[PDB]
Amino acid sequence: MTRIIYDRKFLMECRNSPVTKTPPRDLPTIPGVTS
Amino acid sequence: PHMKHPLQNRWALWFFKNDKSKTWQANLRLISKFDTVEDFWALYNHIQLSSNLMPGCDYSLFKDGIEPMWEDEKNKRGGRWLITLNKQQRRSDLDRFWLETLLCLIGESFDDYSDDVCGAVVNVRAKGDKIAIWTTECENREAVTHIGRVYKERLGLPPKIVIGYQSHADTAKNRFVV
Repeated sequence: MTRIIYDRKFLMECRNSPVTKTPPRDLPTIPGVTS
Repeated sequence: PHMKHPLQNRWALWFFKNDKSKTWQANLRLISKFDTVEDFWALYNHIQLSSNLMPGCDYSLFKDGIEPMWEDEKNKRGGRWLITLNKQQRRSDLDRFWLETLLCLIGESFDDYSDDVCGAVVNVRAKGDKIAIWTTECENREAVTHIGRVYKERLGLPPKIVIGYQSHADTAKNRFVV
């Protein structure tokens, strides 16, 4: 019910989850951006 | 029962190439939308670093529903906190400054004033690079000032490195300075 706030520490910690290693399914193919 | 951590807002990441031989619409491309922390990283981990973008290109992150243009209803009366960078800073500072900017946005790091945030833009250019946080109302001194102070703090800028807020109307001088 309250505003969702994340500090830097928590956000960096979440990066260690294996799901972050999977590309977005509908990730466009663009040279020099996603290549 | 959340498996992924939801964000306060849904966000859209855009790419833009300043090709003046094409239309604005043709130059703009939606990379993806996301609404969780884990989906943000999945996106960030599989796109080019800003430091490796070709000159004349932009990345921008805006709240869903806000077009990445100052003509948008949410941007028309607004302004930006501007961070200017030398081209020589591109491989040392640009990426860490851009990422920290992204984390300030999706993390809602400006308390209640985070609602005034529309998005952020990074410009990669031959003359020099730019990062900016766009807000919705340049007249909201209290909101704008708080955002500027926290932003400077989060970038780790020393006090003597002063940053300015410019209304989009003027950009097309500084209203505020921190």
